[PDB]
Parts: sequence; structure tokens; C-alpha cells
Amino acid sequence: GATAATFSLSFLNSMQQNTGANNIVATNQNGYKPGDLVSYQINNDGTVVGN
Amino acid sequence: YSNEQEQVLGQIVLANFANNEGLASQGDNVWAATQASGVALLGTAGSGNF
Repeated sequence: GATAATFSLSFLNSMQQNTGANNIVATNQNGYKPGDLVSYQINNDGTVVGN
Repeated sequence: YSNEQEQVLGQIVLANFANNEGLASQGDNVWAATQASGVALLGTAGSGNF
């Protein structure tokens, strides 16, 4: 029942060269699942960050 | 197996980090990924940087 997310997929910096084999370098996205706080800290610049 | 046939069940993946010293030890000879260590780069043995 969850509506699909429409996202822009970018293949930037991809190169096709004579590698030993095809190698995937990096995959990234800005989504995440629900999660509860497990830790909190204060960084050296004053920021409070919760993990 | 007995029928002179072999089946692959899986390949052990290996991980390498930007900063090995940045890993946080979790006890019982186990490490955890942290910011300092950077994100785990996965791969197979004998290829790439493994």
C-alpha cells in the first residue's frame, strides 16, 4: 500500500575503460527507514548530534 | 554432491576502510564502522585492493 517514490538517478562520473573487469564503485541515496535514538553526543564545534 | 555436480552457495565478501584506525572495537575481536573509519568498501578476495 505504500506509494512509490519518484527519484532522479544519476550516472555521473561513470567511465568505460579497459579495466580488468566491470567494477561498481559507489551507490548512494537519501532515503532511510524509521529509527529511534540510540546515542547522543556533542561535537567539538558545539553541534549536538543524535545517532 | 554425489552426482559429480557442484553448487555454489555464496561468496565471502570482504570490506576495506578509508581509515582502519578509525574503527571502534566492540569486543570479542569485533570492529564496528564509525565516521572516522569511513564507509565500508566491499569486494571479493584476490581482486581490487583485497
